[PDB]
This record gives sequence, C-alpha cells and structure tokens, in this order.
Amino acid sequence: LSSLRMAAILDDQTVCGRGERLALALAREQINGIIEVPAKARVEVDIFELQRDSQYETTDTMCQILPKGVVSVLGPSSSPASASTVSHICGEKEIPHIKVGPEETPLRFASVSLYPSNEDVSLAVSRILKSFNYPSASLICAKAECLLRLEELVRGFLISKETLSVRMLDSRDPTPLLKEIRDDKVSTIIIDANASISHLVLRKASELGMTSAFYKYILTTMDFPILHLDGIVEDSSNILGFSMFNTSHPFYPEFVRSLNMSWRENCEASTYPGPALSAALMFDAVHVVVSAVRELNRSQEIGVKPLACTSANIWPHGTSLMNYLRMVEYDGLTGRVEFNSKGQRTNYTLRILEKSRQGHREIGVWYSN
Amino acid sequence: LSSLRMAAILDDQTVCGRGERLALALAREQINGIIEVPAKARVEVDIFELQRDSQYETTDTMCQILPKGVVSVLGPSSSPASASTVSHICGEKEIPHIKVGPEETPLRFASVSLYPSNEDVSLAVSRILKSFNYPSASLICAKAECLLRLEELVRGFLISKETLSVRMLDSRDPTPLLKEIRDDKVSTIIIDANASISHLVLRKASELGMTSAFYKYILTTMDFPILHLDGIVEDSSNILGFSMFNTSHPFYPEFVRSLNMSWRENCEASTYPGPALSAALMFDAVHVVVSAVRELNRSQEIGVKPLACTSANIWPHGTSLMNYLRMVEYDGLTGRVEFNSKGQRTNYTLRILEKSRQGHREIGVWYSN
Ligand SMILES: *[C@@H]1O[C@H](CO)[C@@H](O)[C@H](O)[C@H]1NC(C)=O
Ligand SMILES: *[C@@H]1O[C@H](CO)[C@@H](O)[C@H](O)[C@H]1NC(C)=O
Ligand SMILES: *[C@@H]1O[C@H](CO)[C@@H](O)[C@H](O)[C@H]1NC(C)=O
Ligand SMILES: *[C@@H]1O[C@H](CO)[C@@H](O)[C@H](O)[C@H]1NC(C)=O
Ligand SMILES: *[C@@H]1O[C@H](CO)[C@@H](O)[C@H](O)[C@H]1NC(C)=O
Ligand SMILES: *[C@@H]1O[C@H](CO)[C@@H](O)[C@H](O)[C@H]1NC(C)=O
Ligand SMILES: *[C@@H]1O[C@H](CO)[C@@H](O)[C@H](O)[C@H]1NC(C)=O
Ligand SMILES: *[C@@H]1O[C@H](CO)[C@@H](O)[C@H](O)[C@H]1NC(C)=O
Repeated sequence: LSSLRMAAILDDQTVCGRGERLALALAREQINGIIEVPAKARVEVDIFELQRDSQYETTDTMCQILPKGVVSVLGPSSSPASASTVSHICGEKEIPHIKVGPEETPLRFASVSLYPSNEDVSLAVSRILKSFNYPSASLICAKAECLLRLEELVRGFLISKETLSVRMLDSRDPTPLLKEIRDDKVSTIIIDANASISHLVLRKASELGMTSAFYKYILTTMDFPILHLDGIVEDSSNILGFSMFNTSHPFYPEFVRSLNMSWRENCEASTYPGPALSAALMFDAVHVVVSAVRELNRSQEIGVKPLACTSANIWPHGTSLMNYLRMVEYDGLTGRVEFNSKGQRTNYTLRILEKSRQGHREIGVWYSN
Repeated sequence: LSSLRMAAILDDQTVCGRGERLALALAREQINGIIEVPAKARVEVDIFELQRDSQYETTDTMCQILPKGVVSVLGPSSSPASASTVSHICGEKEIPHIKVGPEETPLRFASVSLYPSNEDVSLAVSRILKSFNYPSASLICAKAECLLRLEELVRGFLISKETLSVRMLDSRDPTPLLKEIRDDKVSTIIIDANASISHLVLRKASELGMTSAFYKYILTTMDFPILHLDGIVEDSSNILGFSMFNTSHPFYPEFVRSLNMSWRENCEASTYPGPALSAALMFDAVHVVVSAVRELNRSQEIGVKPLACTSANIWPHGTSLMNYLRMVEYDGLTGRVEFNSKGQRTNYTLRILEKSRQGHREIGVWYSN
C-alpha cells in the first residue's frame, strides 16, 4: 500500500451539521503528522454523502466506493437502513464495515461497531433503575422497535413484580401520551428517542408540570450532552442520561474548538451545543482502522485491487483485517475502544449525567464489565 | 385493457412445494371460466420465482415485472425482506402490492394484506389466555423480532400481575431452553415460530415429558392445520393454534385435491399434509384484485403502459385501485376478505384448533370484531 485509504459515508441533513466531515479530516491530519519509525503509509479518507432517503442511492454510493481500493468503510452514523445496506455489500466483498451508530434492530462476514450495543444501553438504564430501588416505570418510544432495542430491560420487567407502561409516539405531539402517563401516577419515565424528539418530550412534560421533583427521567440518547434544556431545568434536576466523551483526552480541546468553527459557518457560535458524538465516533473509527491495518501489515503484505459491484471478487485481506480490528486497544475521544468476539465495544464506560440549567453534572459511571 | 394482468412472486425452496403456482392457475381458471354480462377481460397471472436470498435478485425481478403492464403484484409469501423490497418499488411506481404473509416487523403509498395483522395474532393468543384465566406464561421465539410482532400481548403482560418469561432460539436445539422453562414451573407456553420450528420445539418438549396435562401450548403459526404431531399427541391434547381455512368454501375440495396432485409429483401422496395457507391466500388474492379492478373499470377507463426501473413514471390508476381494493368484500378459501383503512383484514375469524393424533378439532373462534 502506497496509501492507507478508507471510505466514510455521511448522511447529515441538519441545519448546522454534526461536523463528521471535519472530524474525519482532523483524525487523518493527526495521524499523518506523527512520523513513525519505520515510516508508515499516508492515511486517506474518501468521503461520500447520502442526500436522499434511498437505498438505491446508498447502493450506488457503495458501487462508487469499491473501485477505489479501500481497507474499510465507515458509517453512516444516523441512517440505520443505509447502514444495513452498507454492511451487506461490505460483507459480500469482505471489506470491513466500521459502524458508528445504533445497533440495527433487528450477516456472516464480521463487522465492528464503536456505538454501544443495545444490551449495553439496556444494562445502563437498568443500573440507574437499581439506584431508584427498581421501581415501576413508563417507557416512551419514538419507534415501536424500542421494545427490541430495549429487550433486555423489557424481559426484566416481564418477570418482575414491577410494571412498565409502554407508549409510542408513532405520531405528532406527545402531550396526550404524557397525560396518560400522568394518570398512571408512576414517577420514572424512560425516553427512548433521538435528541430532538427527547427534547420535545421533555418540553411538553415541563409544560404539564411533569418535571417536578416527583418525576424522574432516564434518556437513552448518547447525545445527551448536547441536549440543552434551558428554561426547563434548574441547577439540579431528575433528568438523567449518558455520555461517552472523555473530555480529558489530549485532543478533546482542539476537537471541540474545531467543531465550533465548523458549526459557526452555517450558524451562530452561541448556538453550538458542543461536539456531536457521531463526529467523535468517526474520529475514533479512523484511528481504529489505522491501528489494525498497521498491525496486520507487520505479518502480511496488504494490497488492494479495484472491486466492483459487477464482479464477485472479494478483498483477500478482509478476513484477516477483521481479526486485527478485534485486537485493537485504543484510547479515544469516546473512551477506551476494544471489541469483543461479536465486534461490540467492551471494557468501556458510560458516564451518567444529570441535566442542569447550563449543562450537566456527572453523578455516576456504568461499567460494561 | 385487453387483459387484466397481475404478477405474482414466489419464493419456495421446500422439497414438496406449497403449491402456490398451481393455486394461482386455479384462481385464474375459475375466474376466466365464468362468462359474465357484460363480458370481462381475461385474467392473466405472470409468475416470477425467487431462488436466492438476495435483494439484488428481488429488485431485478421487479424490474422485469414493471414493463409487463400489471395492475398488482402479489407476494412473496414467506420472504419478509423480499416482500419489503417489493412494497417499496410498488409504492414508488404506484402499483398495488397485495401481501400474503406476515406483517413486516418493524411507506406512503398504501398496500393491502390478506394475512392477519400482528395485532390480530396477539389478540387471538390473548383470547386463548383469557380462557386459561389469564395465567403467567413463557414465550419461545424463533426470532428476537417476536417481541415486536407480539407487542400487544407483551404490553399487556408488562402491566399485569402475571409474568412472561421470554426465550429465543437464536440458535440450534431448543432443549436447553425448554429445560429452563420446565424449571420455572409455569404451565402455558406460547410458541412464535414457523411450522417446522414449532414442530421441532414440540418434539423436544414431548421428549422431556413436557406434553403432559399440566402444560398448555399456544402456537402463532397460521399453518397449524398442516403441522402433524403424529406420535406426540393423543386424541385430545393441550396444543392449540389457529386456522383461516373455510373448508366449506365451494372450491375447497378441488383446491385440496388439486394441491394433493401438485404435492405428489415431487413426493408421496401419503406425506401431503393438506393445503398450505399461503397457497390459499394467493388464490384469494387473485380474486380480490380482479374484483377491485372490475369495479374500478365501471367508473374509469383503466390502461397500462410499460413502467421501468429507469423511469420515474408512475401508474396513474394506482391510487384509485388502492381505494377500490379497500372496498372489496370477498368470500374466500381463507374466509371473509375485507380491509380496513390501514389495508389490513377486518371482519373475519380465526378458528381455534386443538391438535389430535390424526389432525385436529375446532374448539372455538376468535372474531376480529
Ligand atoms: C507496511 O510496513 C512497511 C515497512 O515497515 C511500510 O513501508 C508500509 O508503509 C506499511 N504499510 C502501511 C499500510 O502502513
Ligand atoms: C481520558 O483521557 C485521559 C488522558 O489521556 C486518560 O488519562 C484517561 O484514562 C481517559 N479516561 C477514560 C475513562 O478512558
Ligand atoms: C464556541 O466558540 C465561542 C466563540 O469563541 C465560545 O464563546 C463558545 O463558548 C464555544 N462553545 C463551546 C460549546 O465551546
Ligand atoms: C480495560 O481498559 C482499561 C483502560 O480504560 C485498561 O487499563 C485495562 O487494561 C483494560 N482491562 C482489561 C481487562 O482489558
Ligand atoms: C371494462 O368494462 C368493459 C365493458 O363492460 C369490458 O369490455 C372490459 O373488458 C372491462 N375491462 C376489464 C379490465 O374487465
Ligand atoms: C364458508 O363457506 C360457506 C359456503 O360458501 C359459507 O356458507 C360460509 O359463510 C363460509 N364461512 C365463513 C366463516 O366465512
Ligand atoms: C391425497 O390423495 C391421496 C390419494 O388419493 C389420499 O389418500 C389422501 O387422503 C389425500 N390427502 C389429503 C390430505 O387429502
Ligand atoms: C362481516 O362479514 C360477514 C360474512 O362473514 C357479512 O355477512 C357481514 O355483512 C359483515 N359485517 C359487517 C359489519 O360488515
């Protein structure tokens, strides 16, 4: 390899952007700026955008990637159907797919994921419930698939003396849903939704007087740190959730400041909420791929050829690289990155946060081990 | 229209076949044999087979169907991923998709389905549980998506004093799973799996002494009537499940006898288990489409043009035909066929059956209304 090339697929239709493209560039720059002994091949990241909601588009994008000679494909972060199409094609060609968003809910060739598994999210929520003395609860789901995502927790409630009252937004305003929860007179409300939908639910809850001291909320979104509930919350609250960020990572300041400058070219600096987790996962993903490829390269000569959608040819090194990906131990923006036999993150933590008027406080940690 | 043409997609990799191809021919023959006043256009059914487990294949099959000038696409019955690809392409081209297998779990343009909805299956199971005085239970799932398919029942257990212990086969032999259920010492076992997997679970249960009078089974498969548990069951049992068949339908004898001759060209007449429900749903589907098209044709002139995967052209009549499909009232092999505003079967029944040494007995009825 004259260069170590990977592809990344972005799907970002937000007004301000999540900054994944810049995050990828920052990882590449950081890695290429460190001259190693022996010298290593330059890292390249080819970036492709998804602008429609179309698996035709996603398939065509993969067909454009295969001829470029890549050692991995990253993402997309926020498009589960597209990520499944990517995983399938990557599996057929034996190119590693590096996943950076939620487990697809509900494949032979292996992939890895930097995003916490569904089981881990369930266990983290259950840890907070243990802290509440294992109460009855209500669950608000953005999508019906929540019962699958949270199957571990659901199975626990199904055999426990406590109850779980489940309600789906699917489809406009959560107010009638929240009024039913209020009538049940149960304190603990679990919200399984992305950040914007979670904000909407909390806003409507606040308006109904449901952010009083009686009620306790647990959110599943890993973008909790960017959820700003100004005007809803005081300096202390009962609104809990998670973060993966290690703000002490040596690159974290440059990362935040750089993404702030990314944000403030389409929007105002004052509205930058902090770095998006998906951007940090993409940064970390580049390092994981580079680490694995350089370790594989000590024991075997790695080459790439054009692959194609119109050929049954596979990448001969993909099986090997999947095993070396599973050997990676990397300290990233998102904490310790290591993988288990299923390609899932292991030996890591989630910080448990409580929302406040200006941001949050950390009040505990969930350990995957 | 000189002819009324629809397409049907088959995916059948069974040794003996389910007889869907013959079922389609029988419907076409029956309809074309009735000379109406005024005379109506001849019915044609173009048949396509899926032989791989590939959405590339399914998409290519749809691309072959679009130029043929069809008024609907039927199926496939037993291939959920392929049926979803078909629904998507049909929706893009505004051609009705007539579904004949389980609700996909977890679309703008409307479709209809002749197969009972997930909610209806949950409600039918809950009706049997009411008959058992609403006990605690165990659920054996072939796939994790069972919690979604049975979400209505799961939500009921989550708020009830009774427990539900859920276990997934996902992945070889159910024996260890059944031993855990045995240790829980709960009587009622719900099996959500297709017919062959359900048979396997009951066989292993029998071997463990778990088909004694203490245990009660409820199966979700609509192919219960073809599940032959010879050697497991006596003349009476506690093994319950469902059938859609109306064995008094005037065509039922010809249907059974004809599919018996279909079966016994690849296998032995003695191993023919009776007609497969998917074959009967395909037969009924042809009648539903013909009924709707001939009613639409009273009020508007229907034409077809070649459509194509490489064109954005839609079928101008698809919206109209979807509304007329929803007006159909048809008495079929699978009972009364009518649709609600969601395109789901309504105003119908499921017969509740108890397995016996030679077959079954009907012991009750579930009404959708
Ligand atoms: C493989 O190692 C050799 C020598 O140590 C180096 O020249 C080459 O750039 C390496 N390739 C990669 C992908 O880092
Ligand atoms: C965060 O990064 C700092 C600095 O590299 C490191 O000392 C620490 O172990 C990291 N923390 C976690 C939880 O991974
Ligand atoms: C973004 O940059 C602005 C301008 O320098 C700064 O005031 C603000 O606090 C930054 N936001 C964050 C979250 O770092
Ligand atoms: C888990 O990760 C920590 C760093 O966060 C590391 O020090 C430790 O060696 C790992 N432990 C195991 C059991 O691998
Ligand atoms: C539409 O009705 C006319 C006359 O009643 C008939 O000739 C024609 O075959 C009909 N078309 C279909 C699709 O049945
Ligand atoms: C079964 O078919 C017979 C004969 O057409 C009909 O009388 C009866 O209503 C049908 N039964 C049901 C439940 O639809
Ligand atoms: C199939 O046909 C055979 C031969 O006539 C007959 O003995 C058998 O009972 C039939 N099976 C069924 C289920 O009707
Ligand atoms: C429901 O179907 C039955 C036939 O099974 C039919 O007689 C009846 O008119 C229908 N009832 C309603 C409310 O549509």
